[PDB]
Amino acid sequence: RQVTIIGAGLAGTLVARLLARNGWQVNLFERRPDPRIETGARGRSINLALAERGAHALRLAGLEREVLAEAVMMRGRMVHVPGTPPNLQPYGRDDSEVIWSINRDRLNRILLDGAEAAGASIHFNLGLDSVDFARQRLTLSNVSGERLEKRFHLLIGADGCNSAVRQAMASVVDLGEHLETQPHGYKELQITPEASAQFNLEPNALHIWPHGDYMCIALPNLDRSFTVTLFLHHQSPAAQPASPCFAQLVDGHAARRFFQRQFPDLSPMLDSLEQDFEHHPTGKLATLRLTTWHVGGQAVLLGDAAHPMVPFHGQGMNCALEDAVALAEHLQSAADNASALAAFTAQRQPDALAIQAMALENYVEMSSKVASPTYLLERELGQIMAQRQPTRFIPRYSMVTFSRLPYAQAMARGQIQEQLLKFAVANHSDLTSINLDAVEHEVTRCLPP
Ligand SMILES: Cc1cc2nc3c(=O)[nH]c(=O)nc-3n(C[C@H](O)[C@H](O)[C@H](O)COP(=O)(O)OP(=O)(O)OC[C@H]3O[C@@H](n4cnc5c(N)ncnc54)[C@H](O)[C@@H]3O)c2cc1C
Ligand SMILES: COc1ccc(S(=O)(=O)Nc2nc(-c3cccc([N+](=O)[O-])c3)cs2)cc1OC
Ligand SMILES: Nc1ccccc1C(=O)C[C@H](N)C(=O)O
Repeated sequence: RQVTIIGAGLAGTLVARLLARNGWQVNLFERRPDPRIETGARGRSINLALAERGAHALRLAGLEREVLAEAVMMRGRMVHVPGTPPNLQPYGRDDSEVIWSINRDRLNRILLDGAEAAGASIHFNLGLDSVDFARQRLTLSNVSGERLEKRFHLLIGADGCNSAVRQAMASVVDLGEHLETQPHGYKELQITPEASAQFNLEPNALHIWPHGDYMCIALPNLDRSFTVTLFLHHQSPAAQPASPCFAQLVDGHAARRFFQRQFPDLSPMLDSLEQDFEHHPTGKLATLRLTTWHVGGQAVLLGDAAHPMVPFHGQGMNCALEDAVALAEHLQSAADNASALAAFTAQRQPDALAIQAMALENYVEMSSKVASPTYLLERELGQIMAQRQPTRFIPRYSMVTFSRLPYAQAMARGQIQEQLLKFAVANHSDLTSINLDAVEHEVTRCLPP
C-alpha cells in the first residue's frame, strides 16, 4: 500500500527501493539537500566498511554491482605498531573473504538513484518536526522556515541516530530507552594519495594504529587516499587525570604534538592534520537500546534510528541494510502493518542487541597493541579448531563480518566457543601442552553443525 519514510540515508533509501519494487506507493522525506547536484566541493569523503552482510542486502535490491564498482577491496587488517614490521592479518584462513571500502556519499547517491528508478518519490529539504498519531498527520519544515502538513498511513523512521520519528513515538509510548554513553569521541582526518604512495601504505587493507585508551583507523579510497579516524576520550577520567583527551588538544598544534609523540609512524602521513582537526567537528558515540521499535501499525524505526551503536565492529550500515531487507520482507508477507511491524521487531531486536554488545567488545581487541598470553593462546587454538571443523568452529569476527548468520546466533556461538577455548588454555603456557584431538572432540561435542 502506502508508506511515508523519513530519512534518505542508507536504511531509508534501500527500504524505499524494495517497497517500491514490490509495488508500494512510497514517499521519502529528507532533511538535507539532494546530494546528486554537482558542485565545486571535494566533500566530507567518509569511508564505510561494507561486509558480506551489507553486500547481500544490496544484492537483493539489485544494486550490488553498482556499489562494488567504486569499492576498494580490503583483503586483511594491517596493524601498525612502531618498531614492528606492519603485519597484515588476512581475512579468513584463505582469501576469498573480503571487506569493501565504499565512500558513504557514493553509496547514498547510488541508493537514491535506485530508489527513484523503482518508483519512489524523494523530497529533499524537508525535516520531520512532529507527528500527530491520532489524526495521522506529519509536520515537516524547510530551513526557509515554512511548515508543511502531510497525512500518512505507515511511517518509517529511518532518520538516523537522533531520529525525530523515535522522539515523536516516545511522546505517545514508552520506548524503555537506556542510553549507554561512550567516553570516546572521534575525529576525521585524511591521508592524501601523495602521502599514501610515498609511504607505501597498502591501499588494499584496513589499517589500525592501536594505542590502548585511544587509536586510529584507516580505510582507503579509489584515489588511494585514506580516510582516518581518531578515537580518543573527550575528557581524561578522574583516576588518570593526565591521560590524552580531546580537551587537551585545543588546536592543530597541540594535535600535531599529540600525533608526533603518540603516533610517530602515522603522524608524517597526516599532512593536513592541523586543518582537519580544527574544521571537522569532534563526533560523539553512544549505544542506545529500546524495548519497542513500533507504534501499532503506524510507525516503525530501523537502522540507527532504532539502535545506535559504537562503530568498533564496522557494522552499523551493514546492520541498517539488513534491517531494510527484513522490514520490507515483513511488510510484504503480513496480514497488516501491525503484524508486520511487531514481527519485524521480534526478529531484528535480538540481532541489534547482539551486534551492539559485540561492537562494544571489539574495542579492546582492536585497541591493545600487545594481546595477553591468554587471548593469544585462545586465538591460536581457535584458528586450529577453525581449520579442523569449519562447519562448527567459525571465529566470531568471521560469523559477524564474512557471513550472514543472524547477529544473535553469532553471539551465542561465540559464547560457547570462547568458553571452550578458555578452559582448554588455562594452566597451559602454549599449544605444546594442549592435546588438539581432545579439543576437537569437545568442539564437536559442544557445537552443533
Ligand atoms: C565514525 C563512524 C564510523 C562508522 N563506520 C562504519 C562502518 O565502517 N561500517 C558500517 O557498516 N557502519 C559504520 N558506521 C555506522 C553507520 O554509518 C550507520 O550505522 C549508518 O549510517 C546508519 O544508517 P541509517 O540509514 O539507519 O542512518 P543515516 O545513514 O545517518 O541516515 C538517516 C538519513 O537521516 C536523515 N535525517 C536525519 N534527521 C532527519 C530529520 N529530522 N528529518 C528528515 N531526515 C532526517 C539524515 O539526514 C539522512 O538522510 C560508522 C559510524 C560512525 C559514526
Ligand atoms: C570475547 O572474546 C572472544 C570472543 C569470541 C571468540 S571466538 O569463539 O569467536 N573464537 C575465535 N575467534 C578468533 C579469531 C581468529 C583470527 C582473527 C581474529 N580477529 O578478530 O583478529 C579472531 C580466534 S578464536 C574468541 C574470543 O577470544 C577472547
Ligand atoms: N570501520 C570501522 C570504524 C571504526 C572502528 C572499526 C571499524 C571496522 O572496520 C571494523 C572491523 N571489522 C574490525 O574488526 O575492527
